[PDB]
Amino acid sequence: TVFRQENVDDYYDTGEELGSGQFAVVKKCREKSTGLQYAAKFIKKRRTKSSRRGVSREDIEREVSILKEIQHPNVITLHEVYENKTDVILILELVAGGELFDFLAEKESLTEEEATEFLKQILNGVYYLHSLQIAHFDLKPENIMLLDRNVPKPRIKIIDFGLAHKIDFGNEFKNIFGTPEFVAPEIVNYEPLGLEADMWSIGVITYILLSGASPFLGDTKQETLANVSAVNYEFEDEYFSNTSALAKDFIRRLLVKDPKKRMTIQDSLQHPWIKP
Ligand SMILES: CN1CCN(c2cc(-c3ccncc3)c(Cl)nn2)CC1
Repeated sequence: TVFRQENVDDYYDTGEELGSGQFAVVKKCREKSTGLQYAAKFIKKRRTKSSRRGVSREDIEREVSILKEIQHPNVITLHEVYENKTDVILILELVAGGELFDFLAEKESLTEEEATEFLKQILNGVYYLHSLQIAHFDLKPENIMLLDRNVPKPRIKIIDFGLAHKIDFGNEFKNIFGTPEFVAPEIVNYEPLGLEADMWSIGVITYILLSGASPFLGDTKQETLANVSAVNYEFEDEYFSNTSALAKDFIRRLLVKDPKKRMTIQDSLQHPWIKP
């Protein structure tokens, strides 16, 4: 598939940088014809078929295909796509309230109500994706963005579909691997992957939201991965002494090694800690 090859600077003005990644940079932009603002994500293309730098065209096309299908309050949307010889440029919805990660750093930890306010939205977004057989594969606080961080109950959107895949056969067996602290055991062990991997990540996010601590974090990436595979985590009393047993129950049913025994997104929405 081919994208718009006109110079993006002919249609948009760019501003402040909103994010920087291994092969991507995000800049705030404004469309000249409407005055509306967006987030422009510049993704570096591979220069040769046998290169490790840049993103393969197959990977870029997959991300765009997935982004073009989604429209939900809790997920980012795609406005337009441009490309030149160096980059593919995604013009995405602007989410200007910052990362959930940064919001958490400001509060240290959240009350159960504050945590479930965010979690309900994350679950709603993931329910939408899973309904479409889309696995995100990179859920973490840095990939959750608030629309406005200065309101009592912030609205959030899931971003960064760079690792997302359609799961048409129940599982996929590809080169997929995200951030060590949030990946499921099946990712660590290079086993077939499905929608269940996202549910594990949600369990990790929940633990962090309630305690301010990462459940499997080791001193090195390899130690973290080994901890994940062994399901080496516990609820430290210092952090969870006043956390309800039902919150712990929710987490416990997500941080399960066997994906077939882990709660599904539908199960999580009906769990007594979440169900209103
Ligand atoms: C893991 N990080 C990668 C770099 N980040 C980001 C942030 C954004 C974004 C989207 C909408 N509004 C503002 C920013 C985008 Cl589009 N890509 N990566 C932040 C998360």
